[PDB]
Amino acid sequence: HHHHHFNLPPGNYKKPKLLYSSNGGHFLRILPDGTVDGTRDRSDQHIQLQLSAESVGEVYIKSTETGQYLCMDTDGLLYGSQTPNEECLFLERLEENHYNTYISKKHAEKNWFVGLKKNGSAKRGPRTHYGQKAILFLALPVS
Repeated sequence: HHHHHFNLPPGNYKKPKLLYSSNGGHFLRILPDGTVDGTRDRSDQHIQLQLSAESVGEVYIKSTETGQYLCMDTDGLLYGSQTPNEECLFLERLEENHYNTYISKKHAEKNWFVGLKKNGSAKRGPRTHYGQKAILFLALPVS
């Protein structure tokens, strides 16, 4: 019993990626202090992310520079943590036949997405929904 479709994006997790927001052109960033935002600075050391699978279509998203995992708490706020738990698994799905989206597995029934606003701020889960621009990502090679 899923609450979501199962169209998966092409590709694999062999190499690190930049998660590029086509909304405002920011890369997803996990800062050393555990806060999460976006930056247009392609040379930023905290935007290189290693994704890895749990079950098919499930991913962890980890900062290569600090070892922090992307997590979403019970208010729907993104944060970084050294310790991955159930709050740090996302359903990776194809969207609009092209982009990646990342839904909180823990809060999947709420349709809470990872998202980045045009101003480079992270969205909060309850302020996201299908059909928004801020939830659409591309996973770009770092090299």
